[PDB]
Amino acid sequence: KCPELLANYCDMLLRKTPLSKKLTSEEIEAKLKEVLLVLKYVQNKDVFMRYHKAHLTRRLILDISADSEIEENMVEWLREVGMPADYVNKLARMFQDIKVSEDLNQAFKEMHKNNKLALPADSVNIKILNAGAWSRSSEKVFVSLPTELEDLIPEVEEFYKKNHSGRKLHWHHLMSNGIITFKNEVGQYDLEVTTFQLAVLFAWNQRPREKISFENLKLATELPDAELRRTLWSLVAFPKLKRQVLLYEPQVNSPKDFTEGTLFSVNQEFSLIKNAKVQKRGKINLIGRLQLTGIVQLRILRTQEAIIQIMKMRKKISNAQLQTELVEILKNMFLPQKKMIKEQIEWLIEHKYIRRDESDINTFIYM
Amino acid sequence: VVIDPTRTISAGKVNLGAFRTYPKGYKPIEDFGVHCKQYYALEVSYFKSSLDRKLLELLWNKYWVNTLSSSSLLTNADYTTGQVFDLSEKLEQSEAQLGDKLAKATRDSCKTTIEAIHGLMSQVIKDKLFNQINI
Repeated sequence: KCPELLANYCDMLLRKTPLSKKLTSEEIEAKLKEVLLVLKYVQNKDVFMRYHKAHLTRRLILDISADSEIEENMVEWLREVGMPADYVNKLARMFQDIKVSEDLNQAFKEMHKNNKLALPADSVNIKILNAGAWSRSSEKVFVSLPTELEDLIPEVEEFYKKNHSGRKLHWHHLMSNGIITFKNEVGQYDLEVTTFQLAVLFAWNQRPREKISFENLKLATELPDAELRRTLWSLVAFPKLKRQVLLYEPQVNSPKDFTEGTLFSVNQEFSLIKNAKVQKRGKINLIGRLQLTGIVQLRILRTQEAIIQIMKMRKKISNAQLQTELVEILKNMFLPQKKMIKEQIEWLIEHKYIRRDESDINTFIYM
Repeated sequence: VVIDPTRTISAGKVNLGAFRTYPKGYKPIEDFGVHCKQYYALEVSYFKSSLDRKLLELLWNKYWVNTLSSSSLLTNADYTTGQVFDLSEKLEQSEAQLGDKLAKATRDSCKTTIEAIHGLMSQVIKDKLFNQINI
C-alpha cells in the first residue's frame, strides 16, 4: 500500500515540513480527517505510525510547525480513528516534554545571565526531552565540538543537575541545529547547519581557505568515519543549489562514496547568492530533510496454545495473573514482547475461546 | 473416564472419574467447570474374582509390619468426620422426605460403624498381643 507516501501528505498538511508552504485555511484539516479515514481502511499501519512519529519528531525538534492546535488535536483524531496505545502514549509524552522544555529554557536564560558564557544569553536555547519516548537509539558519537560550544554544554549540565538532580543528560549531537555566519568575499550569508556540518565547515577555518585532504579532515573532525562522508554529501551535493559553499571534490566522482583522498577546499569567492543577484543579506538552510536519528509466523504459533494451556489449567484468572503465568512458562523459549501478547489476547477473544467478564473488565472465563 | 495422574501420585488416592452426559435439550460447583449443566457425574465401584482375591491377599500378605502397626482410625479421621457429616445431611433429607432414603442412610451408617469397630478391634488385638507379655 501507499503507507509512507500517505504520511507525506500529512507532512504537507499539519506543518510546513519542507515544500508544504501551500496552506490556505483550516478546511485542509478536514481533508486530513479524510486521510485518517483511509488509515482506517488500509492495512499495515506500523509503517504509517513510524513515519508519522518521525515526522512529528522532525517538526517539533525544529519548531517549524505551521499550527499548534491542529497538531495537538491530531493525537485525539488518531486515537479516535484507531491506533496502538503505545504510539498515543509516546506522542503525549513527547508533547509534555516539549511543553516543559520551554519553561526549562526560560529558566536557564533568566538564571544564567551574568557569566556571559560565550554567546549572548538570548541566542542559546536548551531543549531537554525524555529519552524513553523521544528516542530509541543509545549510541554516542563524538563530533569534536568547537571552542565556542565547549563552554555551553557544561553550564546546561550543571543547571540540569542543580534543578533536577538524579538524572543523567546524554547530549544528542545529530538532532542539534544552529546558524553560522560566513565571510565569502562578495556576500556574507547566514547558513543553517547541524553539529557535524558545523564541525566540518569550521575545520578549515583556522588557516583561511587553503586546502585539506580527506585524511586530515577525518583526523580533525574525529567523526565516526563513514558518517563523516555522509556529512560531506550534505555540503557537496546540496539539491537545487547553484553553487555549494564547499565547491570542491578534487577528482570529481560522486558524493555518495569513493572519496579516497580527495582534497576538499572551501571556495572563498563562491557564487552563493540568493536569486543569483546580490547576496547582501541572504540566508541558506543546509539541514534539509535529514531528520537523522525464528520467523514471525512460525514463532507466533508458539504462544497461542500456551495461553490455551493456562486457561485449561484454571478457568478463573485475571489479566495480570495471565501475563505472569504466560511469561513464567515462556522463559525457556524467546522472551515475549508486549505487542505479541496483546495481539494474541484479542485474537483469542475474537475467536470466542474465552469470555470477558461483564462485572470485571479484567477477569476472564474459560469459554 | 477422566483421571488426574499428578494429583493421584501426589495425594495417594486415585482420581478415577466416570461420567455420562445428559442429551441436548434437557436443561434441568466451580470445580466441575462451566458446563456443569450439560454433563453430570456417576459413582464408581470395583470388583475382583475369587482367584484374583486370593492372589491379591497372598501378595499383600508380605506387609505384616504395616499390617499390625498401621493403627487405623488415627489416619482416616478426616474421612470419618466427613462421612458422619454426610450421614447427618442424609438423615435430615430422609426426615424431610418422611414428612427409600432411609435405607441408604442406614446402610451408610452401618458401613461407618463397621469401619470404626474394625479399627477398635485391631487396636484391642494389638494391645492383647504386645502389651500383655512379660508383665
